[PDB]
Amino acid sequence: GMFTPGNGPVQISAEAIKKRVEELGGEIARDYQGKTPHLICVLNGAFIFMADLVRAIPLPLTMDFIAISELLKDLRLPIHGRDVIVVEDIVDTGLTLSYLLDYLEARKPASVRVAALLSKPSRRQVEVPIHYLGFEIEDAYVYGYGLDRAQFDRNLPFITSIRPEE
Amino acid sequence: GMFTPGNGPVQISAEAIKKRVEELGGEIARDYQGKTPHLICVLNGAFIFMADLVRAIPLPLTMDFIAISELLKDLRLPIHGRDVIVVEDIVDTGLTLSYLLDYLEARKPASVRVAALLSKPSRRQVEVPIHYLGFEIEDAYVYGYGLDRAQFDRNLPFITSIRPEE
Repeated sequence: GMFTPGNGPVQISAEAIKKRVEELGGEIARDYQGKTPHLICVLNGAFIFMADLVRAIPLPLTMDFIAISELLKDLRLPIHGRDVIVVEDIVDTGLTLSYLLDYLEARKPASVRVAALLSKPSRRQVEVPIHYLGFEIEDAYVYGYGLDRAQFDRNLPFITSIRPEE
Repeated sequence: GMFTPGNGPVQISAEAIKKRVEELGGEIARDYQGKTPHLICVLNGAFIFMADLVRAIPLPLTMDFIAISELLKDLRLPIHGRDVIVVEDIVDTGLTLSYLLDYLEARKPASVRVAALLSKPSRRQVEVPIHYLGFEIEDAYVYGYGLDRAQFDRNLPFITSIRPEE
């Protein structure tokens, strides 16, 4: 053991995350009963959230991975006519998600909903929907659970943060 | 709940996987004490193994994702001079891993070791090393825990399989 949280104001334990992710998985399973969703993980930050979330959705489903920052990595599976669920790590300005939604809508999916681990509503620059949200937080420098701190710390099992000064 | 195992000969519970992944994470943490590994997840199949494994390695580390089947997705972070750890879902023929190793060695990393969830040694067509292995199995059609069955079932929290006939 060596996992150490930062001194920032945002702190979410692995247990709190686990419980919240299972609740979200449950809601998705419920809302999509009778359907076969297609989950798209936004790399790299959402990969752990994606891994825990899919295991909490008892439904037949497919998935894909996309990297955006400008489309870094493209989709491989069709989305036309599919019930798509975008899986985001964090939504702050909403600029990236807005682009992604327009990009997906262009292919005419049957529907699209968004699942996001974190949301910083005070940073919104554009209106974007979040149907399944893990936690709403203040605008602090957060990391862990897939999110990085200069490429490091994505392996922290919890979400933590640092102070503005540091 | 609705997760159902196939009728195949290979069956590995979520609990067995969890325990094994924590043991592997422990070994890596031990072997790499004093170092900063760079873990490369082979998409799409190894993403869940990757998520659980990194959370079991109490060390500062970075990561990247690559998709190969022909390089489908390329690396973004440098590996030259880095202690690299390839994270594979399954090694059967060893052809794909062999290519990947040659591709990485070309960039002159400080070192390279391989972590793989599953291994089907009876399918080997070329010699490749596996330093951290989850489980060795027979040549059965396996899926779950990130591995797909025609794009479906990657969300199963356990590893299961089907019979040759089906």
